[PDB]
Amino acid sequence: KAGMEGLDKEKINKIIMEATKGSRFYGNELKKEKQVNQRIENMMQQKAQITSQQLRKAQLQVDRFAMELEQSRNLSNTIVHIDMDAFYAAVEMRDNPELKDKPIAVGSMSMLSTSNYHARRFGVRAAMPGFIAKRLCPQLIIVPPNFDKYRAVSKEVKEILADYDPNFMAMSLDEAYLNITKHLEERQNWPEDKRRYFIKQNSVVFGTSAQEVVKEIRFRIEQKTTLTASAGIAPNTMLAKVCSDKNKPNGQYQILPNRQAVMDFIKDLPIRKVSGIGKVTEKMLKALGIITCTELYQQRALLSLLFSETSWHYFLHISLGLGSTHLTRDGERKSMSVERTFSEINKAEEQYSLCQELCSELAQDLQKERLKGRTVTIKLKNVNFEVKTRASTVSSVVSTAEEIFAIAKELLKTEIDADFPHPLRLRLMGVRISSFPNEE
DNA sequence: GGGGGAAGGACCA
DNA sequence: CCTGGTCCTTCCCCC
Ligand SMILES: Nc1ncnc2c1ncn2[C@H]1C[C@H](O)[C@@H](COP(=O)(O)OP(=O)(O)OP(=O)(O)O)O1
Ligand SMILES: [Mg+2]
Repeated sequence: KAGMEGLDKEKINKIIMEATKGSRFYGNELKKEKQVNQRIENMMQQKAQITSQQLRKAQLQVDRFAMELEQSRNLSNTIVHIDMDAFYAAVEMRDNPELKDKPIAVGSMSMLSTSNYHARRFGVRAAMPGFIAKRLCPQLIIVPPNFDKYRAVSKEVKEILADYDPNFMAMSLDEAYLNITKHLEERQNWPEDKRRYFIKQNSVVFGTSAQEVVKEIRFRIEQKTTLTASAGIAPNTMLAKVCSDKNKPNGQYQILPNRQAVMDFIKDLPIRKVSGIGKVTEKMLKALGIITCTELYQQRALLSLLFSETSWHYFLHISLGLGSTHLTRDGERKSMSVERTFSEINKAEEQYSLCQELCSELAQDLQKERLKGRTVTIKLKNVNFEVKTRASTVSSVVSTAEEIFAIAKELLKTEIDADFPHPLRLRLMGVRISSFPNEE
């Protein structure tokens, strides 16, 4: 929940319910929850078994760990995270003035991808189904999305970000972390004319602090596109995205560099607000009485010893308010994917056709990167939202519609047999290549 | 006990 | 009446 707080959780939750109480959807959730509740046992059972001297041991390992992490804590880097405001919604607003002063969302009667801050006041939020959305906000306008138009604006803004961290990394069409560390240096000595801007004595000049560059950045981005950004300044990434959001929309927040500011901040930060901690992790941790970063730190004894090697590691890094100061080389596609939702299809002949066209879709997108891949998964969601998923891998490499349909076909084939003499009643079918070629 | 491969999930925009 | 990606953790089965 990030955008508009101060909401009538009462009326809004009743309404969200009515349109769910008996919905096929609700069912799968309602019993996906049983799985969450019973996983908690596994953990609480594995706690009861934990002994005193065990924890005593578990400690020193961890404490040590905390130590050098703390000795290696880096604060010379100034990391910024730019996050756009109601991004798709904000573009659409811009492009079609008729929508200026109206609650909108970008999406579909089945699901909203985002919504303007206006609509947000009614309770409409991203990941919400439109049909529910319009029960909270009768006058909500649902624009269909047009990604080629959003890519348009992402590119546009990046032409700015270039000028500051020409090696920034961008998380999405709407987010990028930057590192002004370098820029701020040169920027100490710019004259004011290197920093004066015209505002569409009507003209302004930005000073020389990090707080002042992110001011300037957000300015230029607003002046170019009419869209606003919130931005979060800190000395690593984790802290940055959390800051970006502490003054949305149109605003910015700085944790200055030193152990305290970070601690000052970290102390009562509800664990949920960190990237990568979600509905579930929260419910688990919260089940151990962990709610705030601090509570997380001081539970570290138990967590290292109850969770996976990589998880408690992560947990701990947050405990101390540690992230990453180096922005990484572009990356590499690990997969490509295409899936689609539809009214029930329980006639096999159709299921196969749908697949063919999905594979056809995929292969084309694939061609556009001139990439070839040697594994393949179908996804297939029952009309109860229960979801199976089947993989396969060739030895050579696959690349086009037909050839990669030859695998999809047989992957499905078995799953029809498997449930035969029943048809697969379906809502969602999907298909994705994986694998890759590198140098050699 | 590794590691490559399939089945599932968590969490992210 | 609920919409492309990554990166894990469990089994598996090869060695
Ligand atoms: N669940 C989703 N499905 C499809 N598209 C999404 C989804 N969530 C987010 N997006 C797209 C639309 C969002 O505008 C965009 C950026 O995400 P995010 O920054 O979380 O929201 P936002 O920029 O629209 O609002 P905010 O002002 O809170 O940032 O990514
Ligand atoms: Mg989070």
